[PDB]
Amino acid sequence: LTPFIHKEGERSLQGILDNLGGRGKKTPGTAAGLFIASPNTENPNYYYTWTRDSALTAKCLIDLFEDSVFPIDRKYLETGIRDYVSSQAILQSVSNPSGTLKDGSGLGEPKFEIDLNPFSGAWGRPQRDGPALRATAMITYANYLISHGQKSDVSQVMWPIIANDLAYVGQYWNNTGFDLWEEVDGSSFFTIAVQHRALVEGSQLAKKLGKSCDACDSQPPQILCFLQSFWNGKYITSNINTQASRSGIDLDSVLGSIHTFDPEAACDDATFQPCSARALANHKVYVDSFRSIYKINAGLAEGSAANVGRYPEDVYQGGNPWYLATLGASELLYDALYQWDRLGKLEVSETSLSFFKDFDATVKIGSYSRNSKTYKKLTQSIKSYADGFIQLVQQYTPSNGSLAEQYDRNTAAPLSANDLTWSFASFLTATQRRDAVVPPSWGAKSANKVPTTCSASPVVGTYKAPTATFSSKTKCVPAKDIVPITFYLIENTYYGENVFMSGNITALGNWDAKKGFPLTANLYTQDQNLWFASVEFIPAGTPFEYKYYKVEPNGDITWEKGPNRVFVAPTGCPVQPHSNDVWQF
Amino acid sequence: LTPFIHKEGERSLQGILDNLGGRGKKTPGTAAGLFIASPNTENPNYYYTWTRDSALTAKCLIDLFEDSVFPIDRKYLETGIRDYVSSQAILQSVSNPSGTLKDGSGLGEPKFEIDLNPFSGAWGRPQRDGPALRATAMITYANYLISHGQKSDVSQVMWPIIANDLAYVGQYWNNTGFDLWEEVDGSSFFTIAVQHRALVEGSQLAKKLGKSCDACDSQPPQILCFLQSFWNGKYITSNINTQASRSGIDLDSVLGSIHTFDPEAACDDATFQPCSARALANHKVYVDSFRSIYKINAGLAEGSAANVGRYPEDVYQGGNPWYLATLGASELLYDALYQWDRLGKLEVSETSLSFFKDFDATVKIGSYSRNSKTYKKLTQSIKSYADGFIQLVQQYTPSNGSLAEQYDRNTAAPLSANDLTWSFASFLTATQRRDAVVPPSWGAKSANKVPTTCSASPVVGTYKAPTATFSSKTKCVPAKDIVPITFYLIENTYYGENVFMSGNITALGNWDAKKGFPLTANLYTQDQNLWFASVEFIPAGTPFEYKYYKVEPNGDITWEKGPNRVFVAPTGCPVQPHSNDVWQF
Amino acid sequence: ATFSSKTKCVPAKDIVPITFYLIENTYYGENVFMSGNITALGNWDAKKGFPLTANLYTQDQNLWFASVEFIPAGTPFEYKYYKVEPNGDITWEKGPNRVFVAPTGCPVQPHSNDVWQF
Ligand SMILES: *[C@@H]1O[C@H](CO)[C@@H](O[C@@H]2O[C@H](CO)[C@@H](O[C@@H]3O[C@H](CO)[C@@H](O)[C@H](O)[C@@H]3O)[C@H](O)[C@H]2NC(C)=O)[C@H](O)[C@H]1NC(C)=O
Ligand SMILES: *[C@@H]1O[C@H](CO)[C@@H](O[C@@H]2O[C@H](CO)[C@@H](O[C@@H]3O[C@H](CO)[C@@H](O)[C@H](O)[C@@H]3O)[C@H](O)[C@H]2NC(C)=O)[C@H](O)[C@H]1NC(C)=O
Ligand SMILES: *[C@@H]1O[C@H](CO)[C@@H](O[C@@H]2O[C@H](CO)[C@@H](O)[C@H](O)[C@H]2NC(C)=O)[C@H](O)[C@H]1NC(C)=O
Ligand SMILES: *[C@@H]1O[C@H](CO)[C@@H](O[C@@H]2O[C@H](CO)[C@@H](O)[C@H](O)[C@H]2NC(C)=O)[C@H](O)[C@H]1NC(C)=O
Ligand SMILES: *[C@@H]1O[C@H](CO)[C@@H](O)[C@H](O)[C@H]1NC(C)=O
Ligand SMILES: *[C@@H]1O[C@H](CO)[C@@H](O)[C@H](O)[C@H]1NC(C)=O
Ligand SMILES: *[C@@H]1O[C@H](CO)[C@@H](O)[C@H](O)[C@H]1NC(C)=O
Repeated sequence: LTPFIHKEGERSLQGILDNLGGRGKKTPGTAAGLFIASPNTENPNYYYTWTRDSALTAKCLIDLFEDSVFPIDRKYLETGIRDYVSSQAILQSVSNPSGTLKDGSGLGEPKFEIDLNPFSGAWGRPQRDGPALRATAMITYANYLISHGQKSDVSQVMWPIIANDLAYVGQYWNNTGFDLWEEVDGSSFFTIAVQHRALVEGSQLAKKLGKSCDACDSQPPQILCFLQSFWNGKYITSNINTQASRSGIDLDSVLGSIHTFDPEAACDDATFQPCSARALANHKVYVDSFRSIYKINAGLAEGSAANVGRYPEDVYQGGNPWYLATLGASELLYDALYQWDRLGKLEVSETSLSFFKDFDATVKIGSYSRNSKTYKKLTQSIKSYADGFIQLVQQYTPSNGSLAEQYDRNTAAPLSANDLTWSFASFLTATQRRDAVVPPSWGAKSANKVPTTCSASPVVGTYKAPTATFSSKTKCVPAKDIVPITFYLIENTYYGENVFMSGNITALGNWDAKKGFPLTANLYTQDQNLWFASVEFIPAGTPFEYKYYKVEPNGDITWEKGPNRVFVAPTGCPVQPHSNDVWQF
Repeated sequence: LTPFIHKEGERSLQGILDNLGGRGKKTPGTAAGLFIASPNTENPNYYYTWTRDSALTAKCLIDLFEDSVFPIDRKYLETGIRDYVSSQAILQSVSNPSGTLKDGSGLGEPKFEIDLNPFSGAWGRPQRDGPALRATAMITYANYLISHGQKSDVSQVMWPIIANDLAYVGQYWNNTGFDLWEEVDGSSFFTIAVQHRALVEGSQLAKKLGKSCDACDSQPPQILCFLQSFWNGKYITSNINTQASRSGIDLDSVLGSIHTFDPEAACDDATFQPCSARALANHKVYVDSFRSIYKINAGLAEGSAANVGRYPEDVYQGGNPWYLATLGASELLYDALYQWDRLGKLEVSETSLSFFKDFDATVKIGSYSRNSKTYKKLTQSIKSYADGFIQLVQQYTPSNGSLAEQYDRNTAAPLSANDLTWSFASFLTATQRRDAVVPPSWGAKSANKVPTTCSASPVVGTYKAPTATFSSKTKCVPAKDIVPITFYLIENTYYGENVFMSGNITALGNWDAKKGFPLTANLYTQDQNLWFASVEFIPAGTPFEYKYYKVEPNGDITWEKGPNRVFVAPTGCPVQPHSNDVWQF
Repeated sequence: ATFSSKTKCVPAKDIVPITFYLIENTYYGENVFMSGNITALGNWDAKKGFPLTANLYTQDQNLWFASVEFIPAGTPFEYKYYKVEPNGDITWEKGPNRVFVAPTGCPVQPHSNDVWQF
């Protein structure tokens, strides 16, 4: 495995930087510090920035920057991290279909346009994990800055951003939202778990800076209390509080543990540590659910690595293995191995008995120290099993090293979005854990006491527009075919009227009222009769004419009066191009 | 030292049992399970039961009962503990000058009569440490019962009592009250520290029983936050929130650490563990404050044990060494020694530097493992220093083994109350720690995280009269000279009128209006115009006549009309003898 | 903050008011006084002792206080607290007499924070 991990590891770091706005070669017109999810523009279109993908990848690069094996430009990496932080200052102020910064709701928006404008269309919103992952990425870089004498930089630029995200989590954790696959509307294990961690970490940074974080003081025990409801007795039910019906067997559960891994923590069931009996039992159930149903898993018995997906009921693009799933499966095992090595022992219990019997059919319930025959046999066997997952990825990685979103359940051909940022991140992170490189401890050993009774009392936050940003020389790879522009219109309507825009270019339908671009009413209110559209497929420099109309509920087309409006799409590095318009009578 | 610890240790266990109502030979007319503070009846009169003395002594006997060296009747000890628990069920319902059970306020009353009646006179009330110490004693016996299959006994008899005390602490911790010496009205280190511990322990028992304790969930971090205000930078200021002015150097601070000692905890400054730099620095300051001022400390230099008192400004009975102070001084050191031995190391820091320089003038700041030359030198020297305190007690213990409250600053003669229950308890507890016998861990390692900001939000409790009690064969040592009777009177008055009672026996003044017994107005209200008196020096069986009168604000004596009222003091084992009276017109 | 000035004061002579603050829990009808060995404190005559006010006595702080005014600058004195019980009895605090020395020159809020001696 060793040469392939070196080769694909260099390739994976390159794949991340290529997708980072500023200098990334595959990000034309993207603002500095914004990660694209993939350079795919069509079938599917992933040429946007997601708060989740971007925060998980930032965490990956920050850990890399302070600890790792192959050639690395530290200066280039720190500038990218700084540009990431600056870009997020700006996005926190953007009003969007989830809401505004004023009351916090805007912060739960899943994705944005590459030029810092909001996305207008319908989507699985809100996704409440986002602020939590971003605070965790940011606190991690902040603790590095404090260590190297730059504490004034942390309090001036970084604390204003982190305080908004911590406040969001303190206020909204006990509301439903969409899961990380953007499909199921309810309460998600992964989301609650990362929310719990983010607040605990906020507390620690707040004390280093001499600041308050009331949310960080009051909420963590009650978030932990709720997180216990996901354990069903046999595995982790991934979504609850929902009308949805699937089994709940889902990678979501494995990712929750992976991304709340604490190297200094014991095998704690309360916080679901990777070496905990709950996480191991869930691992077996998760993996086994794919053995039967993918043709490329034929003959791969219990005790052997298999190719795994999001959830067994999945039909998205056929319902296939995901590279980040197969890699995540290994990473949970590598985390477990590290913890047992640190502790000097492992425990086999009733809950974990089936997991361990896949490596030793003989095994009995008991405690086993580092010296013992069972400890050696189980750990050496679990190690080979974990490597087996990386071996399957090796069989199915193309010669050019590209990691797509998916590989095919029947043929293993790569498919869906190419060069998925999070796929590359997932490779580095799994292979780091195999080599015993682990991130800073988040303090799980002091955030594991479950209350006597669950009783939720979230706190309303105070939110303030960030103002300061880091100084950087980064500009952007010039814009080409995609320059998203946002059009804001004031127009009072009656129930059943819908507002559209038309114009003399392809993205506006070339004056065909059947092909006009719809405006959303998500921010229409008695206080501001507002409609808006974000039109994306407009090349840099395009001059165009446009005009608003309504589709009346009888089918009639009612055009605004007056002359056509004119606009010129910018060139180079566009920042929130838009027009504020009032209906022409 | 060894023979004296065996001899005085047997004597001390005997001294405790002698003072325990039920079978204790020095407790005539005292109800089963009530500890008297001392058999002294005059100069001073300590023939009452205090919630503090009784709870600290119960903790001592419970620890003894599950772990200790000399002859011990375990059956006799368990019955006494059971009788203690039952007696406290009854007392929680007694209305008194601090208030009623209905709103919790009654629970802060410092002392009661030996026959379960309230004490009527003015006193340093409330003392808010009481409920906390009783809950801690009780939870400790409860965890023993659960271990030996008697969990239904814990939930039926014990939880109702403990829930009232935990609720009291959750509601009233952020109010002022009198300190443990019954003098200073403010906020006391000892009181906050034991309040913090009691709630943490309640949480653990509540989960074992499947019960709620909302107070135990919400309050501990904010109690811990407030406890940080007692550290002044050099020592622990014993009382704050007060008009009082003393230095704040006081045994109170040492007792706070001793009685929140956790053998499984590290040298934590946040919870002031005995081996913490804060507790050691305070130890030196506390001890040094007495070296100059007591004549019996002449020539006892730094590095040698000295005789110590309550606080350096003390004038009570002359202001003298207390046996429990001298012993407490040693116990803090023995606790420190145990913790360093468990951890494998000790640390010398700037805060602790003066403490350690008394045993090694050379010592430098650093960390020192068990193997090192400094660790051996410091620990062997600290050990001899601690023993030096027990050696001074040996010089000043009488041949009959009696431990009074005090011994004289000039002559070392024993004085004030003889056979102080808490003095005997303090001997067992210090000598146990010397022999490395330690109590169950209370979980300080999971209750040491200080919030980002202090912001108090106590919760209003729900209080319910306990009903169930343990079955016992214990009765009492028959009543002799002291049978306290309570007289409750309904009588409406105008401002300046005071109610008294007179009668034909010595305790009622033999019909002399100058010598009548005053009734208190502490429970007089627009809703119940109530006055009451608890008259104590009435021998068993006494028949008497009595009559109420007022001293008018002009000096006139106004007698109630009608015939004299008649009463007969009971014999044997009196339970709350009293009369409910209405003014005779 | 205050303004900077060179002003001091005309030195004190016959009137140096001192405030005595005492913590002491009582029952209804008890009044606290102070006595001592100078004229303003009544020369140990319990009929002539100085009364303390209960205006700031509360369940939260059992506080009594007196401001005694006709005490010349520099006077050294002994004092002791007592209660007049509602039956007329005089109950003295125990322990030694407390000692104080009235300041000279320009006194700023001379006072004593005291706790009843048992
Ligand atoms: C907001 O927080 C509260 C309190 O943690 C959450 O309420 C709890 O939700 C869980 C899961 O639905 C409930 O558990 C269920 O209880 C039923 C009935 O006993 C049982 O049959 C199920 O198997 C499951 O255990 C739990 O009772 C409930 N606790 C309460 C109300 O105190 C709530 O779900 C959270 N909501 C969101 C949107 O975050
Ligand atoms: C009830 O709980 C609150 C909150 O813990 C307590 O308030 C805090 O009291 C302390 C001690 O008096 C205050 O500290 C002091 O602050 C001043 C001014 O900055 C400083 O000069 C002193 O040396 C000392 O540090 C602290 O500020 C205060 N915190 C608040 C109000 O948030 C309160 O004392 C508790 N009361 C009782 C009766 O338990
Ligand atoms: C690297 O290899 C990948 C996978 O083989 C290539 O991606 C495919 O490119 C072909 C070209 O016609 C398309 O038909 C497929 O749809 C692509 N797959 C996916 C998942 O998008 C990729 O083109 C190669 N990269 C370079 C730079 O040559
Ligand atoms: C045990 O010894 C103590 C102390 O010497 C005795 O207590 C003293 O008794 C004398 C007897 O007249 C009194 O003057 C003292 O006031 C007592 N001291 C105190 C502190 O109370 C005690 O009497 C002896 N006990 C027995 C049972 O003989
Ligand atoms: C669309 O309108 C713009 C602005 O009037 C004009 O310059 C441009 O040539 C037009 N483009 C077409 C017809 O494609
Ligand atoms: C006091 O009164 C009682 C009841 O009338 C009477 O029996 C008793 O002898 C009297 N005691 C005296 C005068 O000591
Ligand atoms: C009063 O007491 C003080 C202090 O003890 C003493 O110095 C002074 O002489 C006394 N004054 C009298 C008796 O006038």
